[PDB]
Amino acid sequence: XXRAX
Amino acid sequence: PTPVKPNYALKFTLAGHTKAVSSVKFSPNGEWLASSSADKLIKIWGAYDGKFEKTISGHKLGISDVAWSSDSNLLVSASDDKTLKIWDVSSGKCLKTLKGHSNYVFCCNFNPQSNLIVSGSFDESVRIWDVKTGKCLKTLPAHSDPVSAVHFNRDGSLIVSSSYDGLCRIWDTASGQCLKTLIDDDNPPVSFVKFSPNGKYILAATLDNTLKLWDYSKGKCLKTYTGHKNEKYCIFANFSVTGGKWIVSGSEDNLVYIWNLQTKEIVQKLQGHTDVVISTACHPTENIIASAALENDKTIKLWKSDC
Repeated sequence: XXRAX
Repeated sequence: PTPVKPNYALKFTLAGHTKAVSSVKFSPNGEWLASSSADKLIKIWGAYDGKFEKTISGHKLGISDVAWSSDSNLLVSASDDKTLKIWDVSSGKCLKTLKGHSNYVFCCNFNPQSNLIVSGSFDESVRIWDVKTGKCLKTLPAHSDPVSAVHFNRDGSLIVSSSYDGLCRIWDTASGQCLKTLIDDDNPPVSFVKFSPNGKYILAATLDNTLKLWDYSKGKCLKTYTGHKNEKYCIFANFSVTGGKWIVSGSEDNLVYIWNLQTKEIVQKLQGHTDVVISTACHPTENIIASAALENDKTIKLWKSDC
């Protein structure tokens, strides 16, 4: 991954 | 003492990962660098020479965050597979699988005692786990949007969390009750939060291209940090106190930013990354910065300074 997009 | 500005230079690049890296954390003992990625993998590198150590696999989806225990023995990861895993760094083995979150797990951290674990998720809740049993002790309806960050204070009596709902909250670890809510009338999404090394303040990144230092005790904004770009990604920010005191953070212009903690003015901008710097971390003892970037970069860089 949610953090990488 | 009290340096005016540091001089961080690129020493090593750590390329192993096959997909965008999500976060990097130095081990408390200062020996190692762990990194999580969208490739479902965790990797250990030498904190000083960037030498690759080992790969830790097990998650069924991308991992957004990773964190160390105090004795540098354990690691905790937050994955899109709705779970967290506790790892034995020595054997790279999964000790516990923390199940209970209903959506992506975004962030995670140990308390200083390292007997508990805090985690944030897209399910908008904060969860507290028992490290020994892997049980979920408490579930907090923390926010009305995805939780972007979770962090314990110096004695682990408090938890700080942040969310896209523009809010930031301090929680009592023992009861799970909310003690403080930090409100801003413009309330941009809060993309990251953490306590200061001394525990008096919290550093909050918000998606209006701004970093802010707050005295959460008296709800006062002490410092503002701008010049960098951040409107989309939840980017890690740190306090650097090994040498001179500065604030360190990634950026969407592919740069690592460093502000003077007091004057709030940019002292240095590290160049080299070919994509968004999603994660930065400062070495516990030495003047060393670690930075990672996304899909078009997929690498980690080690920078060293004299100040």
